[PDB]
Amino acid sequence: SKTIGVIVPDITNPFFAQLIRGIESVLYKENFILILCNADQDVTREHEYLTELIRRSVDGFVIASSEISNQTINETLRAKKIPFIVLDQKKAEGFSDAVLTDDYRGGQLAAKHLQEQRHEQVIVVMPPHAPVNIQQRLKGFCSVYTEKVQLIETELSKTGGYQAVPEILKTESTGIFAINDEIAFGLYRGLAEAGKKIPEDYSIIGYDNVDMCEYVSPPLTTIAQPVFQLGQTTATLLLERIHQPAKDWEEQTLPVQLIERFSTAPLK
Amino acid sequence: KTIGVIVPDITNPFFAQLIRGIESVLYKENFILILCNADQDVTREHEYLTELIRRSVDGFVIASSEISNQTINETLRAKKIPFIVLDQKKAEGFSDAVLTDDYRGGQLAAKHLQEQRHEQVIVVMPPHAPVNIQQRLKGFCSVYTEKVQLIETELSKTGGYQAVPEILKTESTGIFAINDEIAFGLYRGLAEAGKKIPEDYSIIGYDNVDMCEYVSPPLTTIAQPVFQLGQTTATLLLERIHQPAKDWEEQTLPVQLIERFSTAPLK
Ligand SMILES: OC[C@H]1O[C@H](O)[C@H](O)[C@@H]1O
Ligand SMILES: OC[C@H]1O[C@H](O)[C@H](O)[C@@H]1O
Repeated sequence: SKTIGVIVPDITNPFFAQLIRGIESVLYKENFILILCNADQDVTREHEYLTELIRRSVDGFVIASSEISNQTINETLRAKKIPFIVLDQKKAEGFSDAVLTDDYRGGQLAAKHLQEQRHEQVIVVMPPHAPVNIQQRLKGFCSVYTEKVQLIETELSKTGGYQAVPEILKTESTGIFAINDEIAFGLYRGLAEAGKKIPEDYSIIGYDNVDMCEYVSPPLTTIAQPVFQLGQTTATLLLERIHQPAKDWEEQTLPVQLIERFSTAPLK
Repeated sequence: KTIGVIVPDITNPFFAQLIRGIESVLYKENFILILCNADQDVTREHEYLTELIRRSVDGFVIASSEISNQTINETLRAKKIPFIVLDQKKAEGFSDAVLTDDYRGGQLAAKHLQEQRHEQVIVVMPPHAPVNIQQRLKGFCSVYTEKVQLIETELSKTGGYQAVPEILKTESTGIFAINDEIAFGLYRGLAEAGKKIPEDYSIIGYDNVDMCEYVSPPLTTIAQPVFQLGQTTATLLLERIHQPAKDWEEQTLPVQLIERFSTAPLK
């Protein structure tokens, strides 16, 4: 059949849309078709569609969502010898292929940047019970930042960043690390409604470098993930297992970098 | 149970939300959704689209003009695989189709700029546009019957950005961006040139994607009911599946103006 199942958290976040293009770009060349499963549109309580999809007889699965459990994977895919690869919000056990990006180092770079701009009181805005990759950004951030950090939990979404703004306005913080660019966009909107300026009132740094970063005002300083390349590499490694099932388990980490734009400024 | 869905590209939030609408129906009925981003088949012969359209599925959703009627007739009709067309794929009589009112949308954008007192306006849009998009221009020009300039550019954020130098050379005051992505491009470019919205240019977009609420100023635009377009499309297809003799059904959905803060009366 030459079918690959792709399970992502959503397709509305430009991050996961570009992941899919990355994958599609590799699959097209080999006449594989992409079965799309974004978990957000499975509205059942116990992910009935996901559990039924993971049991289809496809040639391989890309798993980027933590909603597929290690137990499920063992009883369906390892038991049936259906190759798969994990990334992003799906944590690797270590007996599979996986492609990570360097979340820990990204958090370090974000911290280093706010320190270079002399911010001493900062907020990190992130979801509760965060996926491990996301948690690593906070961990990397706190590995090098030794001044006052406050955590605000909010939904991993534009509405989430928006709904965090009232709490931020009650604090003494001057710099904000938004754990993804969508949160940062939410911040922008909420801060604008409050008549607060960026970066004059708040310095903000995002994460991902989605295309919209250059179209918001001011352009958003962020940590770039190589998402197109993550999608290409992920598909490439999966098709390699499909063609030689017994190859060794491979786990690569792709690098990240700071993209400085106009959304931070030195504390004056 | 499989449905092939052919869209121009999923990186446009419009198409992401369409797919979400489709999925709200398909997932509950346990269908598999095969995605094809038509944009990414850059082969001379569109060999991937041919490969895909020849697959044995239960049905196709076709929102791309890159699948010709000939290809459909010879492949889908001849094999009795049901399908439905929408958006950039023009409907004929002998197929199901869900439209949105592109002509009226264009008229609504024009009426808004007219109410906002703009006399010299520009429309920013792609060359050889899909028919549904072309209709927006037709609608808009039904109202602005003179003093409309057309700037042709790619249907994307970078396209809108690229168009700003040409805009700056005109005396226009109001701009209709044929989609929100082009409008976001205009924002970036006009910021770079030191121009303000709406103080120097009033801008109206098209689609009402999520991001309209998060740009500065929030973008006035023509909303397409895109989730519901997704739902209705998937419903009509499954209806044809369980009743293949069904008369063809061709249902145009409504649009409307969402007024935010990217236009102002010309002073
Ligand atoms: O922006 C979406 C986030 O959730 C995912 O885990 C990605 O890494 C990305 O940062
Ligand atoms: O926004 C992408 C555009 O191309 C498509 O034709 C849609 O209708 C939308 O307006």
